[PDB]
Amino acid sequence: IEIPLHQPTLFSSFGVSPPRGILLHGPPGTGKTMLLRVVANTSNAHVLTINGPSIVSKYLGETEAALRDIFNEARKYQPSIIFIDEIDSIAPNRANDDSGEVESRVVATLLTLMDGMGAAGKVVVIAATNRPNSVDPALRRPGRFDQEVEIGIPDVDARFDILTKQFSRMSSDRHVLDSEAIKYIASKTHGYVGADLTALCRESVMKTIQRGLGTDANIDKFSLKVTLKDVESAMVDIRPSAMREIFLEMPKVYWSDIGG
Amino acid sequence: KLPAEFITRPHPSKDHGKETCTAYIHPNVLSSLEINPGSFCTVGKIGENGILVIARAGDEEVHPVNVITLSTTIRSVGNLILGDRLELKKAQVQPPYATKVTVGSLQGYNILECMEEKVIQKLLDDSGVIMPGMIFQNLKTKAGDESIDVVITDASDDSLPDVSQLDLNMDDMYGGLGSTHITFSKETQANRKYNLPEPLSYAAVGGLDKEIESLKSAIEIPLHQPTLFSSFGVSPPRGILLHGPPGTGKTMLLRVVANTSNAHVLTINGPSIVSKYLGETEAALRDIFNEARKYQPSIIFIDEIDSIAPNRANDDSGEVESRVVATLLTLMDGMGAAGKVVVIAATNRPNSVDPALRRPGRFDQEVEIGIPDVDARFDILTKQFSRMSSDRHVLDSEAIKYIASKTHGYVGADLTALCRESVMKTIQRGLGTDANIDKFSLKVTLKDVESAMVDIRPSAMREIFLEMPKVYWSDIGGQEELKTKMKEMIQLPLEASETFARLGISAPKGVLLYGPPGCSKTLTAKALATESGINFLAVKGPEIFNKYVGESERAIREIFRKARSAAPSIIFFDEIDALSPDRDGSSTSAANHVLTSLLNEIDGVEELKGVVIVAATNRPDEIDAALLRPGRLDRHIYVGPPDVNARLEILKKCTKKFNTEESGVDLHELADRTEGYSGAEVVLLCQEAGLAAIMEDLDVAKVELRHFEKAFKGIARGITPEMLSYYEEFALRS
Amino acid sequence: IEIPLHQPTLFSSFGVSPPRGILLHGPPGTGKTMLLRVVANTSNAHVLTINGPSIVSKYLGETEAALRDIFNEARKYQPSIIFIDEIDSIAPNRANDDSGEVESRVVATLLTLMDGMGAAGKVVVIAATNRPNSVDPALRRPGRFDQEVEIGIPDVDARFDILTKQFSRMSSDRHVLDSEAIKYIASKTHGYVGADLTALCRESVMKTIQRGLGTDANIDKFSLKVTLKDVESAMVDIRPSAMREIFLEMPKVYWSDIGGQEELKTKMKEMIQLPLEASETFARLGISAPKGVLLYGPPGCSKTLTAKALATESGINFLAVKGPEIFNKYVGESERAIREIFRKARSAAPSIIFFDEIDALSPDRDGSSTSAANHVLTSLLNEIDGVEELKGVVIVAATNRPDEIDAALLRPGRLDRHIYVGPPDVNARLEILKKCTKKFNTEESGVDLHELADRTEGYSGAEVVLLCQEAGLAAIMEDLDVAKVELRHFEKAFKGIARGITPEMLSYYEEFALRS
Ligand SMILES: Nc1ncnc2c1ncn2[C@@H]1O[C@H](COP(=O)(O)OP(=O)(O)O)[C@@H](O)[C@H]1O
Ligand SMILES: Nc1ncnc2c1ncn2[C@@H]1O[C@H](COP(=O)(O)OP(=O)(O)O)[C@@H](O)[C@H]1O
Repeated sequence: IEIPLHQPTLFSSFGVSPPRGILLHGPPGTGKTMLLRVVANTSNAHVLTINGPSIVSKYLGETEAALRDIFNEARKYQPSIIFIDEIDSIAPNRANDDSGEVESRVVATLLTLMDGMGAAGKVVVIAATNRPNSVDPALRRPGRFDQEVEIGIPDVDARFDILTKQFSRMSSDRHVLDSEAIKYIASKTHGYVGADLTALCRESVMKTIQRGLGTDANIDKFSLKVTLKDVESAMVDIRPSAMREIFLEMPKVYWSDIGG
Repeated sequence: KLPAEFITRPHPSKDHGKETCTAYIHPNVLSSLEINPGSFCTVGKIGENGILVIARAGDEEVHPVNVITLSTTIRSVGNLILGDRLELKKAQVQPPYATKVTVGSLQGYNILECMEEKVIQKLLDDSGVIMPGMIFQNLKTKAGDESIDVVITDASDDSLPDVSQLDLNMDDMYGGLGSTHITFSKETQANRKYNLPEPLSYAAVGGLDKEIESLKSAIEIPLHQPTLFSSFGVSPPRGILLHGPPGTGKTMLLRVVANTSNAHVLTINGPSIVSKYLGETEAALRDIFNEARKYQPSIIFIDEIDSIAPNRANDDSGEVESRVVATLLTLMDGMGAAGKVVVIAATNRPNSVDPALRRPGRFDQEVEIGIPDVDARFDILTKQFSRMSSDRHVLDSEAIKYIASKTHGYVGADLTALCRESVMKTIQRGLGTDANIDKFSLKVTLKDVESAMVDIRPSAMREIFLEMPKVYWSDIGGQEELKTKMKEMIQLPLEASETFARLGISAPKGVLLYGPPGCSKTLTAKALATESGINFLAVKGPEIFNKYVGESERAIREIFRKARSAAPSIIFFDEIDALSPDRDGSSTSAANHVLTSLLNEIDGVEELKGVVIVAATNRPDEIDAALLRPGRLDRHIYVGPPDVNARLEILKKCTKKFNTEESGVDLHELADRTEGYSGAEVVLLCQEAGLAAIMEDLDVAKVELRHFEKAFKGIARGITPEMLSYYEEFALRS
Repeated sequence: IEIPLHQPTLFSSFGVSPPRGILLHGPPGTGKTMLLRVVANTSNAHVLTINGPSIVSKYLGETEAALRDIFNEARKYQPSIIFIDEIDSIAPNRANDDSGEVESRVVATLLTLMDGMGAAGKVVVIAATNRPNSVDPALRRPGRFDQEVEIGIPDVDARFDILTKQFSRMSSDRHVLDSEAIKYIASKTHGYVGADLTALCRESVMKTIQRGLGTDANIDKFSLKVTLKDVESAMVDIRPSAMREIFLEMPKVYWSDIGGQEELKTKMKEMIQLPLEASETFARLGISAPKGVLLYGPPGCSKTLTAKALATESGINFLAVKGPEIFNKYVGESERAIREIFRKARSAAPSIIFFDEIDALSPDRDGSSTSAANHVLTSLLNEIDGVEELKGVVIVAATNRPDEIDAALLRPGRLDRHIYVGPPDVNARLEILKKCTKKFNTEESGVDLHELADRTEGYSGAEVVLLCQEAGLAAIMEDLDVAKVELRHFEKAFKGIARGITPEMLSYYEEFALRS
């Protein structure tokens, strides 16, 4: 996001032209829009976002006119950011189904608009999809969308870091928990996704609320705070759903445990 | 009236006139814009703010409202091809003045001095002058004829509004028949900081020549010399199909041929013409046809015609379907008698195209655009790098050839993407390492290119035909008998087709290779593709197999027609003992259908004298006796295990990295002990010995004999006399 | 087309009324549009043509009103002719596809309008379709379109005629082509449609233009004109479209080419001479014709090119249909193809239908086969002699393995004749070797063509041809072109090649012949 925008003259000196596409893909809980929000909040450049189905209209030319208008508006302001969410639904695979209406017409017009806005400029288009297979292979071409980044499920290290950052928001004043308990929870959490970790946090907060209520008749929440037991209850009653995975991060084991 | 968009038109009568600010607009349009004609006008071309502010004049009511004339100079500067829609808007405020003004003298060595004779007066005598970009004809200046064009990019004028597309300037002269502090300075090309559109030229396209001259002829014959063809009375063709794998630059070729052609060009946006009521599309297409025919020279482009005109039997969705196909074929068939009109259709796959379109009456001309070869990729790389210039990269010819040799499965778009992400990698390696150092010194190297190819992840690996890597006879270790025989059966066809025709012998066009699966079969196939240098199509056994019934039939038909239409060549099968065995393996009906189709292709009511069919098998008796019929696949080569000489040569080649003198190996005792092994076995033994040597004390300059002998203990022979006797008895019975 | 228009009263006097619908069908590019255009040009009476899909509109009543107005205009002017283009698209099959909207409703209104538009009048309706099968059966009923015109792919004579006519339009000034070149082109172009020939001529002119521009540097195009050099590359790069067809005709091959046994030749000559000049004798006697001859023998020769020899000698159109090519992935497509070929054979005068192989479709019990093969075999059995008996056509079957034909097909009354057609004898092999060595010089080589045949007894005719081919290759690989092939090369090739035929299969064939 920084190379093609912050220094457009340096890249245009080569004349190879900068890429005009960033692809975010992976399973849910990968912080796709979160990344979109982060860059938009951080970068002072103008940002444009689409609502998805709201742009979709029954008329044949209304979508084309809206896309042209938003692209011309982005080109008018030199610092511009383009947001394209649920691109897979917006641009379904041509071979998978010939649904019609919102179909290859909009794909062709959008690729034409993002292929020739100018010589160098500074324009970036970010597309987020749930699955790259369902994405139209015309979209998944090196001519238009050569640059992609892969986002996967967090590992033991990454999952532990996410849990620690989430807890660090409530802070010690809210709860008391050592790093050993956090590491144990991260090791226990294997098939969960990024959103699943926040689901566990909310379920633990719930379980704490009802336990405190039914135990001490609406006592102050600060005394009970957050402990382990409600966390394990949340893991038991959370019904994990992202267990299926192409690759499995089996818990590690050292040579000390090895008998051979 | 209320005209929203206008179509460009070349300025006629040449001469001088005004030549920069003609703008022969209808007086009604002049009054509708609420601006006096004696002022600036603007042309849009669907966007591109600034809108190309150019002064305006009036016509003689002959010029219709739809078309507008704005001179070939501005047409080229704005890269305005014919048929595009131009928007009219109000004029912009007058720019202050011009500062430097500098000529470039393109496609020339400059330093003309005497030949100049005050070109400044001729250049600046014209009104308008959109400072950064003009081109002019050489005209008639003194003696020495020839032609030159100038580049007027260089300037040092600053304009507050950046909305203007090309920030035009004003003029102030002092002379008859002195600028601002001279104008002649250097022969620089178009400046990059202006970000002006680049006019496509044929020098950018590489590796596509052999059919580009045919395309040039097929476009030039009707549009430029139609009287000669009309005198014959066979009527001029109107349609040419371009097809091939994606990423071959079909659209770029169409754009460059449109830019080079000075006649009217018409293009469509693709499927967006599709609308409701089933009448708007018909009205639009008939309007496009009427516009193309109204002006005597015209060219029509059709893009992704497969989506517009899918196969009728394939799908029956409705709406825009075979009805529009019928109306367009009727329009094209009887649009004119002689005329000068050509329609070009671009499709990703010809099979999906409606067979009605693929008819001699409409699209009798077919152009094959395949993946670039080694030579084409070499030229494509040299071409981008030559344009790239050595000021931004340091890589010699051998590095380019080495990269091109490594790149096999890529396509034209893949190379450009690889270069772009190589630039990305170079920028990253500069910034993140040297903390924002000057990028001029580091520039482009080989390591970043190699890493870029490692991380490119190409998506064009699956191909119907594969260009298997070449290898010269020096690296080949084998028996002289098989090499001489193969040289004989490749020398007979190419330089003895006429002898066969005179004598009636023709060619067997069938050679069967059977042997041990250790080595020599594919190695002999390689020598044959490098040595002769003739077209080679590597076809593997399991890869033609498809789960869908009939897809393999289409694949084999396509490869056979490609071989037939791609000059004399050789067809090699890596493993033929997979499709052949059906009675023993109880194969499905698909295998039997494939066998029957290939038999009918090789020796059914047809003869393929140009191409030679060769096959390699591991188990020869499993091939059905129908294939082993006289007249087809008659040649048989034992090509068994390599002899002592071939194994010795292979060992010497593999040991070249190590030092034999320090180790003391005589390169003869090792070969004497290594008799029952194969070439692949010898290579594996050498690799294991090298691994054992390098795991002792890290890097070693030689491999020891003890390591080789330990590898000899640690490996199995892998060959059994029973299968050798099986091969021998198959040879005897044949 | 002349009997309803010029003389309507003569036909109406009978009271049966003249037909109004003429159907033109055939492969694409045959020239149905040419017939439409030429009848439009040569006729001085009013005609009406349709725009096809243009009449089709969103409104259901708009098409009906347009058709009614067209018919009213046609009937108002007493001499009228109706032209229909692509009737299949306008009138698809109800059974195949229920598209809806603009569909067989228009078929019903069209048939209603055209059944009682007039009593005598002078009106004829010409409809051209690409494929007759897709046309709905309502239009394909003798009530409206009983008269049909079949326009198949041009044969060698028709191709020669069109090339002679095609060249005349270009004229001798534009191209120097003689009769021999035209005949050679017609012989080479076997499976080509009429459109393909004109396209080949046009791109031959194109190749001439490129050659002239490349070589002569923009010389006058009339000097180079048209020769056979560009025509060769024309056949090379024409990219034909009529390769897949069931009307493949082998090139004519005379008796001198085939060296075989006189007994088999006499037998097949008698078999072909019985029907053509003894149909009346069969009718008087009631014997009729066996209409079935079985060709079983070793996978050598004399059982496949004998069909070509028969076609050349008799001068009768033959149906050279390969075995495996009738098999199709789609279920029932083979039945459609075989029924179409039977209809064409019946419609194309008394002819002879030859099968390249039958040992693949026939086996259903000995080897595992799909139900489609059994259905096709049952259909063939019902067609050959089941309830329906065909007189003019004669069916001959050639097989490479005899036991694969089931007893249901091998039933008395059909395919009764059996021919051993074994390996060629001494005289046949000697004649084949003499023909093969005709190009070479036997006197210089010193061979008498008799000892070679004496040594070459266990081989076949095709085996002998391959032996001569490889012997010539061995003769020429030494010093390029040679004027003769030596005996040493002959004997070296004799070591190099093997017959590949075992006595066990000959004994099996003899055993099968004994039981028949
Ligand atoms: N020096 C080498 N380096 C890398 N690959 C090689 C080398 N020599 C041969 N090969 C590969 O090994 C293969 C040998 O095939 P081969 O075993 O002869 O086929 P078959 O099993 O049918 O006999 C060839 O396809 C070739 O690509
Ligand atoms: N003397 C000859 N010269 C050239 N070709 C021949 C000669 N004799 C036979 N042939 C060819 O050999 C083929 C023999 O076919 P055959 O192998 O009997 O069919 P199948 O494989 O069904 O048994 C014929 O198609 C014929 O064209």
